[PDB]
Amino acid sequence: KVSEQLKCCSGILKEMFAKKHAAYAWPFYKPVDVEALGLHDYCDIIKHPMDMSTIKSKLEAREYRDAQEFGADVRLMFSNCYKYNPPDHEVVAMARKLQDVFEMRFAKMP
Ligand SMILES: COC(=O)C[C@@H]1N=C(c2ccc(Cl)cc2)c2c(sc(C)c2C)-n2c(C)nnc21
Ligand SMILES: COC(=O)C[C@@H]1N=C(c2ccc(Cl)cc2)c2c(sc(C)c2C)-n2c(C)nnc21
Repeated sequence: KVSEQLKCCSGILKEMFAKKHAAYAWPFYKPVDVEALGLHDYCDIIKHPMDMSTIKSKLEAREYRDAQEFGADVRLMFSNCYKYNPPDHEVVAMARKLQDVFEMRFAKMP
């Protein structure tokens, strides 16, 4: 039950990494590099950074006890982007497009 849930979660994350979504998913592939992006206050505003590669590692290390915990990290990733950035910036529009994909697949899980 939990194992099939987490298998479905791996499938959702794999789709989020797929080329068909790459035009808007790519900023979320890896942890935010605050030095390269010059975001001097990012760590003060965002207490719990999250990204898709971290979620992938946590799935492989069986860190999620159920699909709810997986979904919470995905939504944390998007919420961090909404919290840090102006609402009409491009990276927020990209986050919203990727979140459309996530929310649809996540809702249709068994
Ligand atoms: C200069 O960076 C910023 O102003 C914020 C940064 N913007 C961006 C960003 C992403 C795409 C565009 Cl077109 C413009 C800015 C960003 C990431 S991660 C990453 C590799 C990038 C390039 N990001 C996330 C996730 N949340 N905020 C950002
Ligand atoms: C001149 O800068 C602005 O108008 C706003 C600034 N835009 C941006 C910004 C980021 C990405 C793009 Cl494509 C356009 C503007 C910005 C940051 S931090 C940072 C290093 C940059 C380049 N930012 C954040 C976070 N919130 N607002 C901004």
